[PDB]
Amino acid sequence: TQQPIVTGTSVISMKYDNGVIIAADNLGSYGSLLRFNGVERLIPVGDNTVVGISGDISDMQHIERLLKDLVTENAYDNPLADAEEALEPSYIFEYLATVMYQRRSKMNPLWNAIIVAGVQSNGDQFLRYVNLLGVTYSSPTLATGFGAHMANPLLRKVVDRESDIPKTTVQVAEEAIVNAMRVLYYRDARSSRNFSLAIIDKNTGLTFKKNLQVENMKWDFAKDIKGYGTQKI
Amino acid sequence: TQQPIVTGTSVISMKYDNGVIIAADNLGSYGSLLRFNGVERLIPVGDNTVVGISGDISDMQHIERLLKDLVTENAYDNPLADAEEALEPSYIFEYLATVMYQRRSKMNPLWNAIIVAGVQSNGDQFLRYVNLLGVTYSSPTLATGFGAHMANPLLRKVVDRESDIPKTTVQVAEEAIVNAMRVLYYRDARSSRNFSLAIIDKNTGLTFKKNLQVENMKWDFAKDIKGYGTQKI
Amino acid sequence: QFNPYGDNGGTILGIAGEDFAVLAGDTRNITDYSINSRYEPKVFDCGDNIVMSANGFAADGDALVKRFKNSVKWYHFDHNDKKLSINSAARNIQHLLYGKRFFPYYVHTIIAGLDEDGKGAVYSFDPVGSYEREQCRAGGAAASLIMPFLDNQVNFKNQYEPGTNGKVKKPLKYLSVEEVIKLVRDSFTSATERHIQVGDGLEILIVTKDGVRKEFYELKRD
Amino acid sequence: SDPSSINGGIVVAMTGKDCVAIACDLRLGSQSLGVSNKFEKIFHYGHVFLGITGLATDVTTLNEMFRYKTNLYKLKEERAIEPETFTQLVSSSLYERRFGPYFVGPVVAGINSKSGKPFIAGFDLIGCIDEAKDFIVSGTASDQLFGMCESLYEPNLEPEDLFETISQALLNAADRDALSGWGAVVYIIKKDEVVKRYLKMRQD
Amino acid sequence: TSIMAVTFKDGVILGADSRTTTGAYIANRVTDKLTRVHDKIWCCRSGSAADTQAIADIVQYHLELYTSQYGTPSTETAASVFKELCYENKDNLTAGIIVAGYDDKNKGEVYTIPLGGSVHKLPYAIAGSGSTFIYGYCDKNFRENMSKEETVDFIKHSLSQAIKWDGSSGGVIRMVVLTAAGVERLIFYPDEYEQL
Amino acid sequence: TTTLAFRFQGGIIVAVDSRATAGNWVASQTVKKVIEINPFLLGTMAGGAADCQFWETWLGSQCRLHELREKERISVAAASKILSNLVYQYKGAGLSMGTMICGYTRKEGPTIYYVDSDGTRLKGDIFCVGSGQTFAYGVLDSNYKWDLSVEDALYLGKRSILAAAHRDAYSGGSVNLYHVTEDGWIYHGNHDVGELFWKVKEEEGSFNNVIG
Amino acid sequence: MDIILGIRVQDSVILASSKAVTRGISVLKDSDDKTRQLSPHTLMSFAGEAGDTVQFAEYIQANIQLYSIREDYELSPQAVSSFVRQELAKSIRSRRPYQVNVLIGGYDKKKNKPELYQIDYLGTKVELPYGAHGYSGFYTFSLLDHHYRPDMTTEEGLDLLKLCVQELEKRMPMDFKGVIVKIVDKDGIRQVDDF
Amino acid sequence: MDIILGIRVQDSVILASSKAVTRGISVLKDSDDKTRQLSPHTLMSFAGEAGDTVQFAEYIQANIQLYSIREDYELSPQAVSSFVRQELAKSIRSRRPYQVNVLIGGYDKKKNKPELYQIDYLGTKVELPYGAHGYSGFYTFSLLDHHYRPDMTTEEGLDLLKLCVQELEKRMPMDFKGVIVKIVDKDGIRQVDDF
Amino acid sequence: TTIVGVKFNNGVVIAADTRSTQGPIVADKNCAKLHRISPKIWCAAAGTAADTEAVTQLIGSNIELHSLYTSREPRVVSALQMLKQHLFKYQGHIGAYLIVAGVDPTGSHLFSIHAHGSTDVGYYLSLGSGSLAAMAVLESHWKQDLTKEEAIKLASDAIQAGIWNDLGSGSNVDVCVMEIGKDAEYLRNYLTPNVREEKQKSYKFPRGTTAVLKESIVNICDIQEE
Ligand SMILES: *C[C@@](C)(O)[C@](*)(O)[C@H](Cc1ccccc1)NC(=O)[C@H](Cc1ccc(OC)cc1)NC(=O)[C@H](C)NC(=O)CN1CCOCC1
Ligand SMILES: *C[C@@](C)(O)[C@](*)(O)[C@H](Cc1ccccc1)NC(=O)[C@H](Cc1ccc(OC)cc1)NC(=O)[C@H](C)NC(=O)CN1CCOCC1
Ligand SMILES: *C[C@@](C)(O)[C@](*)(O)[C@H](Cc1ccccc1)NC(=O)[C@H](Cc1ccc(OC)cc1)NC(=O)[C@H](C)NC(=O)CN1CCOCC1
Ligand SMILES: [Mg+2]
Ligand SMILES: [Mg+2]
Ligand SMILES: [Mg+2]
Ligand SMILES: [Mg+2]
Repeated sequence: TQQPIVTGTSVISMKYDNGVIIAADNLGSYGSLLRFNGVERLIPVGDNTVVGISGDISDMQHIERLLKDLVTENAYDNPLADAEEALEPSYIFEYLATVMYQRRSKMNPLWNAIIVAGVQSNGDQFLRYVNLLGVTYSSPTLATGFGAHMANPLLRKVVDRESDIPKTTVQVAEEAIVNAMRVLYYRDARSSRNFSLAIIDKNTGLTFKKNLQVENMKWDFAKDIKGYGTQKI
Repeated sequence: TQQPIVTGTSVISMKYDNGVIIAADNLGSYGSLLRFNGVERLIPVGDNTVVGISGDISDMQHIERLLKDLVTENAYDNPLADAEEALEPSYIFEYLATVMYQRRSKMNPLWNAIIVAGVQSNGDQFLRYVNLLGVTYSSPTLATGFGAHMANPLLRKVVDRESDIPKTTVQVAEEAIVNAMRVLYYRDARSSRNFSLAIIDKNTGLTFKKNLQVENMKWDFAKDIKGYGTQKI
Repeated sequence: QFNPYGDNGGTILGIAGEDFAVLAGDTRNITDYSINSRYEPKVFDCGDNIVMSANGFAADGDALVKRFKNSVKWYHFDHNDKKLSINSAARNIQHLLYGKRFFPYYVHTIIAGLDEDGKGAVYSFDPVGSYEREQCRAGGAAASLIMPFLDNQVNFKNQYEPGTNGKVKKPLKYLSVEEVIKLVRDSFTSATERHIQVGDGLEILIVTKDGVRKEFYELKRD
Repeated sequence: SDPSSINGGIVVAMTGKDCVAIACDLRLGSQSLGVSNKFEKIFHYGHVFLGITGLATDVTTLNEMFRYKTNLYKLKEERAIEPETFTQLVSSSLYERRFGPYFVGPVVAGINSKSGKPFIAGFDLIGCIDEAKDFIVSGTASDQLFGMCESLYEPNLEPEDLFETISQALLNAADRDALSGWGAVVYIIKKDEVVKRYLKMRQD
Repeated sequence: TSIMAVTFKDGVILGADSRTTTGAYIANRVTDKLTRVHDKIWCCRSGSAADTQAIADIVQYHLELYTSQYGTPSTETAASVFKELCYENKDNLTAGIIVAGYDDKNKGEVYTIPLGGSVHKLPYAIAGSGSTFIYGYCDKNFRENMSKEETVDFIKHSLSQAIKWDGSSGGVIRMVVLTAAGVERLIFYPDEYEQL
Repeated sequence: TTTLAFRFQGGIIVAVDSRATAGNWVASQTVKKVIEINPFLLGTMAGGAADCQFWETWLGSQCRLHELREKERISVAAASKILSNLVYQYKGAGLSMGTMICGYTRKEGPTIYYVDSDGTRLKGDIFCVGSGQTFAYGVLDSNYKWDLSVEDALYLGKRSILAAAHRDAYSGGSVNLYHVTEDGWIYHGNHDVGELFWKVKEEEGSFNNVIG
Repeated sequence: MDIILGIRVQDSVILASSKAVTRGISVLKDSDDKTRQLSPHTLMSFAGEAGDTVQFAEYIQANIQLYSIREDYELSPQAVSSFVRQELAKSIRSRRPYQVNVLIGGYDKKKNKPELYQIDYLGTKVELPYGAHGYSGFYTFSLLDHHYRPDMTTEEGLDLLKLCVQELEKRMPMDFKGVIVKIVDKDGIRQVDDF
Repeated sequence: MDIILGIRVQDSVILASSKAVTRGISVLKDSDDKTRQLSPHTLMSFAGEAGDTVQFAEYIQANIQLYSIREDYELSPQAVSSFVRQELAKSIRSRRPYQVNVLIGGYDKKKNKPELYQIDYLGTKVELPYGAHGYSGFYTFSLLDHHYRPDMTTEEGLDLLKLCVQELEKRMPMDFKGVIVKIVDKDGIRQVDDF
Repeated sequence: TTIVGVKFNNGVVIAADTRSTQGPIVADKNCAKLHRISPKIWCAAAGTAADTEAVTQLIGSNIELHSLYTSREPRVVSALQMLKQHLFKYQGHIGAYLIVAGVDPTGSHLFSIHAHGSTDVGYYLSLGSGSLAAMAVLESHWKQDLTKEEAIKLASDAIQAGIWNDLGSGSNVDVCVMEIGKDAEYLRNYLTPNVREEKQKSYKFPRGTTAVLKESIVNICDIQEE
């Protein structure tokens, strides 16, 4: 048992017709202090998987090293490590889910919520969540922290059920993700403007975008709001 | 019942042959934050008394106003208010001690430690302490807070008993007070360099010195101290 | 302080007929007031014509199912591919649950299949491994809403023969698979109306001598 | 310790076609000990019926209080209080004890004598009104009653059908609750007759 | 919250961020924390939103009644009325208030009233959770008798940094300028102040 | 739960109820609270459902191993002591068990041992165990004599559980009845309280507290 | 004050109340009458917290005796029991409640019926053929469910009570030192002296 | 397990041990012998926590009976009591202590003297002319301080015990259901069957 | 609960869901959370249900008396001032969270108020357990210079986000529109997206199924003549 110290907020994600998108801001908070401003919380594994991590950053860095070592170990005595016996999103997820649940069962959790996004060998989209309790679930949209409360409602207006996924393009999905990140910057006190975004497509592969910013923000109506009630000037 | 918020540290004082000296630094701390740097904690009452106050500053400001109103009220219908029926140190003290004990008895203390220094009509030195519990005592030297632990041992080397008071000059006493204030700046984490000092003499009256600084500090030996043990460079 | 348990909601329901059994569960998964998923299956084909659900804290539920599936696999290896009977599964699941008696799996478990005479069987467990065979069981969040309805409509409790004053009970009948699926669908619609953690979808697994079949129905998404 | 489950008990009410029904169990206990088999939880003030579950001392006290208030109402107004008005009076009276509440789950049932409209309402312990068209439930087996009512109920039932439906809702809910049962009473209420029936139920 | 009031040659300026928090949720991102208690006496609010409103409404009432009977109250008088409420109800309130005003006689004045209900007259003051991060910056960059444009810049840069580092501060920067000329309300959006 | 076992002229009577609880929720009305360890040995269950089922089923295995090794049926004394020594190892861990081990051997005669999860082990002629024990004791002790007929003793055991089923909120469902003799145990049926209460009321002229 | 019982038969109410008064490790008294006559045909037994019990009983007694003098008339047992209930219900929301449980046994001369009311410290009232407060009810209610018939005589009622007292003497951990038995019928209240 | 007494007279040790076994609200048994023969001239009575008492007593019994067989010789009461003390002193610093208090009554055949040892669950041992564990000692120690003489006969010792049991039956709140009395002397251990 | 307020060109609109809960159980599927304070001042309620009903009824009563006393139509700022002072006095123990809106001679107004007595002004607001789901929609789709039709759409969309994504909220959408120069229109069950599907079976029992011990006629009437 511990308490999280340096933390990352929401990770948001969704499926679209040919792949998956995942995003997370670049902040490491220290309570209310916005301590570290260049933290990457999307971690690619091969060219078919991105693991998005929220919660304790020291435990995130531990998981980062577990994944890096998993790639090293899968290459051992494996001439098909860059082909049919490459690591899949489902293999990476089950490994992390196993670890998370073992750690909660010894009362020493990894204080994180994790989304594993990717594309399988057969072209299937993979999107699954696991957290510090070892609870796992899958859905067309997934989000951690504040993202669950604010991003999911927006992302579900685009993909409300399994049948909506082939109808959704990468342009529509990315726009919904980028909009959701702005809403989180408006409303989450432990969020930042700067973020990273990754698309794993079955045709174009892994695209990883760094140093995105929330843009086109409405603040202008603020000048008309005065006092809390009766104050006119 | 409350807890003190903005606080003042030690007040130190002693008797000498013809009068009394009292001093206190000019800081209002806010926990570990050294928030306010020009706070006067020596408050003169007439030309024969100085009340030195440590502890909660909001309660100090309340006491300041009680004393100011006491002077106003003593002048009412009193043609001898600037002479035989002027307020004495003993009158001011008993008033404060009465209030402090009443307030502790209602479980709503004034969160302070107070030293009333002065000279009576007959030339007698007055020096007495009272705190949030209504505990009162007198001694040739008196100090609050850290001052009790570090100032008193130094001041008692000069005036160790009643018989040492006529042997002690204002020059010797002021030097001891000024030295004690330096020691407190060295060693008390909630102290400041800037302080005020007041002398109430039976011949020369009230002298009130503002904007004193701790000076002639030994820091030079610091350059020779390296590591915590075995580290040579 | 770290709390190793959570509550993922949902509800499950097992009913046994003469030559079949059903195990139904909603497909909603929740924590607090959020929906995690509208379709996360909770009822599983475990092999040897046995279906299983472990409803409550989903991590414990998934661990338990995973271990029982593995138990079935090793039963085959160690006893010459012999079929694990439903009574034998039940006893095995008791030992899995009671193994964690002092750090329990936070779930209510139901298994369904056919007994060794081909008759429908529902077995039902508490979190630490006490069990009973029944015609009838609901587990999970809306169990308190659903069980009394099942007592009334499956075992005909408090129903008497009209005009017998009140001295001849309604006699017990097995129900057809069509009649059971009606009670299941109504049970879940009723629970969805009144329980916030129940909704989204209903997945029913039906077990006969010919194997395991699935049916799915939409439930209200609010 | 928890005052809403020391004594046990349940009340349910349902609307049908030009009729209402209200039913309760008869148990009064001290936790595991059943004490009385005759503790009715349904009262009437003229043609307005009130069921009360929860702490039995407050059930009794509130009955006496509403008898008092409706007696005075009738003397001053020169007519019997109607269910919509009595519902507001229950709410007012519960909310005036907001920070030292009566530990009760009241249920109002009756037919407006002018408009003929069937009426039921439920409340929380501090007076929030739940005015429902179908049914109202209250007590230690409220979860169980909600489940029975939500599946068994259909609109516009005739008095003698509604009787079967409400009785089966009560009986089967009570049997899954340790602190409810030990007998039951069902009032069937039409505009100008009220039949009261004691049910045979399991005595454990 | 991040709030400050700064005296300068022609008067005093008050500044504030616009974020209201409910835990980690931002209940209001365009809050107005600068509130008028008299024509040229304003205050910055930090701590409990309910407590500081209740206090500010009472002070506004006291000063309107002062005005009817005795004419225009001084800034010191306004601060005294805030203090009385904060000090006497210290057990039940969480209010950190900065009071700022302009007289023709006294020019611009700033009084800060922290948690315990003490009063402190200062050339400038900072308060709220975000103020911790700018004590160093503000001490190094404040001078007396700055121009209006200098003071606007000092506050803009100061609250910029408070907002950058404090998660409980954000949104727009609002300012109120108090001089003989009158009352000027300013606003500064993130796209201006972030890139400083 | 209410369970009872008593010794009389014609052997041992064992009677239990069939209710399971989860607080005030009635988990079941049809639970088996007697284990038939062997044809001459019975175990009764009260307390934690899982604790009772698991450890008394385990007890049966240990009794079976005794007769394989020693070519002889285990004594009631020895069987009860396996269970009591077991629960004593777990003492303080939070096991909840109240059990009666009832049986016949040649060397002992008809014998009843009370065993509970705090490690108490007692030989005796009469025991009632569980949340409803006092209700059962009231009826049982009032009408008990050494020399009841087998028919009257069966009825008293049945009547005593019914008494508890009625008054105790945490007992009910049905009455499972056993008779243990020289020749082993004999089942005397499951008796649903739904019908048994009203039958007994009418025939006996008792339960005048009830609206009937 | 541990055991108080009441049983109502054809034409009388019988109250049985234990004699022990115990503080900590010592039985201070073995002849305590846990009862007050409220009116000539109404008797109240009581049990609960030390001090509270007698103070409450005597307070009620004073009030009923006052009513009697003012109206030259005896309140019905139903009326006395409602008054007592209201006092306990008022008490439960006070700064310090009376922690007192009572049985009220009365003969109503107007209806020519015996009546027994069981009231707990919360103001929970019930009329019963038989009643008990505290742990005694865990043994006695089931006993009487079996052996009680509504048309019993006073002497049959006393034997039925002997059966109750025997069971409590067998199974209860505390030595309650026997009971004082009193009968309320049409001729008033009398104490059975040998039990 | 509440009351255990011991008194040592001229030529014997008498142990008296209550018969009740009580869990919560019910007396489960009224004929319980709270004693084990450790050797032919040594008897141990015991009281304390449910389960712990019998387990401890039987464990000690097993060990003394083992010593007897190995050496074909009976340990002196002093030796048995020291062994028991060490076991309790070892126990008190364990993960879960035995919560058991004991009296050991023995006749030492080598010295031709009776001996009575009182040992509590901490391993606190004392040899005494008379002893008691639990609340009984609050009444009995003062009784025996008055009435005990060192040169009493066995029958005088039994009357002195009747006086103790009478006082406990008068003043203690719990019904302990009488006592089983056993005498340890030069001819071994025997039970007085009528008390 | 999900409640929202949206300002538009000539007025303000408020909306609410219709679910009330008791623990995880739905107590009422069609409550009215839109409370009338005065004819043109309405508020949406979240929090402790009885407290919201009592607080709006009390302030509505006192607003009516104030309106009669002054011969003026009531202002939203008066409703707000009375609500804030009442709620502040009870230190959060009266758990009412309200979106207060209306039109009066001064114009159109939109406020929120919390249980502890803090108030806010806005062009768009949301409260209750579904306020985050609703605020996500409002932050994505709100613009200045909204028409009446656009504002009703936005408000009901924001409630729907609450209905679908928040377990605390469900059933139906209620709206009230307060436009300058016009009567306030209260749109009870404006949307009804959660009608229960047809049941598979009727559970109507055969008459006589339930065993009865006794019957009797209950006397409800007064004491009779002759
Ligand atoms: C740094 C910040 C943003 O917190 C600053 O101090 C704000 C000042 C402000 C906000 C709005 C209008 C005017 C001035 N304060 C807040 O945003 C406060 C933070 C706060 C909450 C509670 C306490 O309690 C001692 C102190 C500070 N936010 C609120 O007051 C919000 C509206 N209300 C709540 O969070 C509900 N509280 C929670 C704690 O218990 C009391 C009720
Ligand atoms: C009177 C009664 C009903 O309690 C009687 O003793 C039952 C005997 C019995 C015997 C065999 C099978 C089923 C029932 N016992 C129960 O119904 C128990 C009561 C009980 C609950 C909890 C504890 O906790 C120490 C002791 C006794 N009921 C259960 O065991 C229920 C079905 N299950 C649980 O309460 C689950 N919890 C999980 C956590 O660990 C404790 C058991
Ligand atoms: C989404 C939701 C359900 O929370 C929304 O806020 C509802 C608003 C509402 C407004 C007017 C009429 C009806 C409903 N609120 C409720 O349904 C509340 C939720 C609630 C429960 C408990 C607490 O406890 C602090 C706060 C809010 N439900 C109730 O108030 C119900 C009817 N009553 C109770 O749960 C019993 N109360 C709870 C509060 O303490 C007194 C007893
Ligand atoms: Mg639902
Ligand atoms: Mg029941
Ligand atoms: Mg029962
Ligand atoms: Mg910020």
